[PDB]
Amino acid sequence: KLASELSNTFGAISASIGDIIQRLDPPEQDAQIDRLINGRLTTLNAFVA
Amino acid sequence: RSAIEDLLFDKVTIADPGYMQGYDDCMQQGPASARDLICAQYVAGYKVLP
Amino acid sequence: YVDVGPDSVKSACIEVDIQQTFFDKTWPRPIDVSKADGIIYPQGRTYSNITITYQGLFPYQGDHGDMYVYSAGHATGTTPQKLFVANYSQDVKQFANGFVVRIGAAANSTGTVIISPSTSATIRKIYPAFMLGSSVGNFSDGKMGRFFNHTLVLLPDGCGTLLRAFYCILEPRSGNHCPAGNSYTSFATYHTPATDCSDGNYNRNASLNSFKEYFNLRNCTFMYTYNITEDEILEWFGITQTAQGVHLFSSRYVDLYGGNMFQFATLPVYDTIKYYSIIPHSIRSIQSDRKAWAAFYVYKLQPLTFLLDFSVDGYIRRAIDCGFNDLSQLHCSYESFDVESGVYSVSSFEAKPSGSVVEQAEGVECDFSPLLSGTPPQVYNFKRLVFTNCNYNLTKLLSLFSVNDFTCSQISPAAIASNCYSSLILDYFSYPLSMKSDLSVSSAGPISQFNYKQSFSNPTCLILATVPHNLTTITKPLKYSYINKCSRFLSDDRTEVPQLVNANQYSPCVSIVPSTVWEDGDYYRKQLSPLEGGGWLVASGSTVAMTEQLQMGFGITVQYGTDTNSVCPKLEFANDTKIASQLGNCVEYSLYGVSGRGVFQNCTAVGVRQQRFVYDAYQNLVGYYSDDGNYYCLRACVSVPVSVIYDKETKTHATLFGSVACEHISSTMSQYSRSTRSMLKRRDSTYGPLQTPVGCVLGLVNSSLFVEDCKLPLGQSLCALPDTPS
Amino acid sequence: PLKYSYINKCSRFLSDDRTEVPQLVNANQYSPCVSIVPSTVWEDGDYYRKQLSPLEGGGWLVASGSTVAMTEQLQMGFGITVQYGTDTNSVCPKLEFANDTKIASQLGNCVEYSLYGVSGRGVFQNCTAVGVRQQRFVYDAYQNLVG
Repeated sequence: KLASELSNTFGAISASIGDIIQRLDPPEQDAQIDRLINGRLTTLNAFVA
Repeated sequence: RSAIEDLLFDKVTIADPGYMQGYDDCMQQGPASARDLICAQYVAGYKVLP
Repeated sequence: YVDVGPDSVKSACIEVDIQQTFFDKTWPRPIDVSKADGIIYPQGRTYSNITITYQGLFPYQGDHGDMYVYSAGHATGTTPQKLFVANYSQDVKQFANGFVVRIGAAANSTGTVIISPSTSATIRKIYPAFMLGSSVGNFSDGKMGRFFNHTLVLLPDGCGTLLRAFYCILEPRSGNHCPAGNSYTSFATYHTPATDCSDGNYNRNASLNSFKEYFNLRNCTFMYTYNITEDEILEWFGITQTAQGVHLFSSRYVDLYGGNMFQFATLPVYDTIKYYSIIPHSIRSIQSDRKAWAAFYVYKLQPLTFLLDFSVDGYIRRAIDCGFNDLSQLHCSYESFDVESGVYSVSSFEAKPSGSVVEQAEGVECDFSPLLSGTPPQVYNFKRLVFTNCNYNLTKLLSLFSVNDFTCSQISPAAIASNCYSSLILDYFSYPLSMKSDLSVSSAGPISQFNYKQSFSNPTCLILATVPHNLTTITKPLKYSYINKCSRFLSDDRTEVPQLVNANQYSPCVSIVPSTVWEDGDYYRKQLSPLEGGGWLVASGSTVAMTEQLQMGFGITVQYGTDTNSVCPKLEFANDTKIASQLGNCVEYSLYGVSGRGVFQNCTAVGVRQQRFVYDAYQNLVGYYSDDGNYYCLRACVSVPVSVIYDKETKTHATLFGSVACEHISSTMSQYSRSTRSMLKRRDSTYGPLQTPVGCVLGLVNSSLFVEDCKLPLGQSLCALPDTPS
Repeated sequence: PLKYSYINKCSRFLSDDRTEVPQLVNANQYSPCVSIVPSTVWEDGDYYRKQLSPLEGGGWLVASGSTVAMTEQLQMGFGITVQYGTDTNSVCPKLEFANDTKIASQLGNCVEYSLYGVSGRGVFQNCTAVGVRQQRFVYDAYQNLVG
């Protein structure tokens, strides 16, 4: 389950961080990064529980 | 180990174990047919404790 | 401007000789973060004996700093002579989030004169001088350190009891040995103890005047002075810069003994500092009266996180540099200076990435020639070019027009130019710039309502531009035109059905509308076929006057794919020197514009042949079919897990590398995890790696003892013992 | 001003004279291109260039600007920002304290207060000292004022 979530977009343009960095202007780049970060943290919280 | 314990272990469908060779069973120095979650351990940042 | 006093008495300068080789000493001074060395106290707040974490600009624990030493110049017999200084005038550094310094640490001890070490004189505290600014360059003689416009001049003047700061323009002097003169060597300042710092009259202008002898101050905007007392105790001082000005920090005023630094003062200068240098200085002391000076150090600040140990007395006494070592990581994670003994998980190694390889290509240049002549279409008549299998350089196209509007959605414009794709699509049209207010990909204007829309499934860009007077093969529309309505009447003559344009499609109304709108507000109709249920097609439009230079717009979209990505920027593959099948341990790659990293191997084939990329059930690339006639496969790369054994009863530790085995272990690594591993090396600099049944470890020593409960077990039969009690 | 004016370009040409990279302005800071641009733009579309040294990393600085006609009464703009500090909050509106009562002691209920712009409500006591001086305000690990 944790492995499958690495490919799960969180509404980010792509599941790859390096891909969204390469393709985006930095002011908008980290909006996409934060969508990804929040979802990754959420699955970890469920996992620990 | 008793033969009965081994019968149980043979009928169980569990993926091949980590530890040795561990990291080098993910790596190209092994069969191309491995499909173990143990190699995925070194992608995902997981660690399986002994 | 500031009343800086009189200009120099002379344009001539005392000759400066560079004696740098005398100053080549090695006296490194690492930061005792455990003693709060170099710690700038938090802004405006205080705490009790509680500990907290905190983020701010701080020096690294292992930073030994830069060392500078000021000294007496040349003198012989009973008189001063020429100036003997280090080459510090050439030491220009980029400003980098501020810095702090160590002043007088070696006071109350002895050293050497350095320029004439043959003296072994006792050493004393001496104050540094600095220059900061936004730009540097060479002198007329090609010399380093010339600053432009206004600079921040920081210097003690006469004795350390007076500190001065200036913000002003420096004017080079044409005298002998002077910045603009042709006998110039290197700038330096000096102090003359024989008359300066007199017991009944300290020369408050000594240093300033010797400065003035080499430069003329012009336009002096700022000037500040400070009163300082003499005390050989170690002082800390630092400089940072924010939008609020320059901030000066010192331990002297508040925490002379603990060394915590407090915002001593601020400066009104808002000009961003790009460069930082130290000002050279020499003492004009008599040869027999020479006095050695204590070493001076500089450290750089960075946005780091620390665990802070506040005293009930409000002083920071201890601190933990979280990113220094894996051990420090644990202390920070438990917000404590005493972590319970056990074995803990720590951050893993990045597996050492290497040089890239690619399989991009092949194709021919894109023939953008449809854009080079004729009249561009009305907003409902768009031309489209699909590009596949071809190479491009869009900046060549940019040179052909003046761009008056460039905006890209979901992609940086730089990236869309550099990206490789399964397709590239360009839509192009005439478009008056009077209508540019109504056009964006998200616009509510009639142009997007009825004439054009773009899908948001694909990243997009938009360009508005006009024709140069030498591009006359391209020609103007009689008038610019657009459809400002598109709907169909219901057959019952009471209602009407609107028809907004579909993304990536012509509006249906184009079938009745002429190639141009003959008059503004013209409308047209067609009866709908009986297969459509009857009713009438309706459309209307508007026009814009023709302009001196043709105005046009463009729409750009791109399409993602894998083995279909034959559209690429023009590429050059020289000196890779190799691509697929060459490793490496981890390598960067791109295949037809698909980025990734991994290691490749020449494995066997699986189908379907010629699909190139092969994927997992989790959409992870598995491997790649290639043009060497070889199927290759991809293992990504394998990361190394790490763990740390810790025993607070002995205050010792040891480490575990997981299952990696000692064949990949080396004394240092580029792999990499945290900035140091040296705490392990305190014992393990002298020992080889040890393989174990779980995996390779360091510092565990094979004693082959049998113990029923180590309280530190490593799993399996592995165990470890703390060293014995005090 | 003779005309209102602004910089509409500030980028660096690559040393190979083809590639070019823009230099957007930093918040709250002067753009670097001000080093070559004249105090006003003399004519609309004026531009200038600077060769850059290998110390500067090479290439050419390039900049340009545009103008707007002057008006009978000057037209102006302002930007205003504020900063909240902790023990540095000495900027305030002039006090209205006149014609009121002695402060701050009550001791008393947990009365609303502002000290140097730090709003809150609470009750005070004349306890002893904890360090450290001249930081004024004292805080807890939970970001709550202590004293």
